[PDB]
Order: sequence, then C-alpha cells, then structure tokens
Amino acid sequence: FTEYAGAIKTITSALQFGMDALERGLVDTVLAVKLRHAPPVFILKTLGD
Amino acid sequence: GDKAALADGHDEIQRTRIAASLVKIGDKFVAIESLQRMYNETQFPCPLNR
Amino acid sequence: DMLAAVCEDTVFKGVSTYTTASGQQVAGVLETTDSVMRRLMNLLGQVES
Amino acid sequence: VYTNVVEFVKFLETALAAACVNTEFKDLRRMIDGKIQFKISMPT
Repeated sequence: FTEYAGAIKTITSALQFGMDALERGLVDTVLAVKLRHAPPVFILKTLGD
Repeated sequence: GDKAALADGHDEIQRTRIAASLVKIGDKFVAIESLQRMYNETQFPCPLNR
Repeated sequence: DMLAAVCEDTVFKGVSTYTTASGQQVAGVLETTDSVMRRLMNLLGQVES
Repeated sequence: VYTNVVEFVKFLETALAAACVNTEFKDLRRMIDGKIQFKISMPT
C-alpha cells in the first residue's frame, strides 16, 4: 500500500510540474512580446516631443 | 453608448484583491514588479539583463 | 574615552553609597579648576546639579 | 578578608542565540553521526 500510494505521489508531483512549467511559459512569452516592441529611451524621447 | 459594446465583457468580471507593490509618480500610479524569482529559481538567464 | 579607561573590577560588590537626583548612581567625580569648569559647563550642559 | 566574585554568564540570555537552534541532547557520547537529507525539487 505504501509503495502504491508512494507511487501516486510521484506521478502527481511530476504532473503538477507539468502545468506549472507551462504557467511560466505565459510570463516568459508575454514579457518576450513586450521586449520586441520596446525601443529604448534615447530613440523614443525626441520622437515624443 | 459605444463603450458598453467596446467593453466586450470586461465589465461584469468579478473584482478581487491582488497583492502587489505600487508607487506614486506625478499624477500617475505605477506598479513595480521585479521578475528574478520566476527566472532564478529555474536557473535560466533573465531577459531584463541585457 | 577617559571615562571607559578606568576599570570596574571592584572588590566591594554591593556598596551603593550615593545616588543621583533621579534614581541612578554617580560613576565618578570629575574634578577640575575654575577656568576649565567654566568651559565644561557651556559645552557639556549640566543636567541635575 | 576581601574577596571578589566574577560575574557569571548564561548562554541562552545572550543575543548570540538568535543564530542557533537549541535542543539539549541527553547522551551525545552514544552518537556516531547525524544527517539531514535535503530533497530540492526544481521547476523549469
């Protein structure tokens, strides 16, 4: 029983790892979208005036 | 009248209580977040460091 | 720096002779002449007297 | 006869002891080793 129920803990902790490595994918790619459209200050500042 | 059609269902969303940092700059309120905890716990390089 | 140069390894261990005007006790007796006390009252303000 | 008595010290009444967890162990001469096995999972 404790080999069985010690095996169901491993596979969930391998699969909670599955979803929560994909929620980092959101925070990566959304920040990666911003940096493609983010020019620096010295380029954009004099275009602001 | 267009704003109710422009809201596109972002009205009627249930509001909640979010914990984050804020700051006061002039007439504008800005939120401050540093993302190294989500990058250095996984031991990848950060894109903010250029 | 003169005040912490005198040691406190005193063999009495309990004789509290004189107290201050508030409840503390006098550490030492700083004895000068008049032409030095007249300047050590202005800089160092007397408190209890 | 005039004697001195030195000031006695306590370990747990010094502010050093914020940097130590303190469990009294009755028979330490009966111990060989001790160990703490950390298990660090890692997200990706």
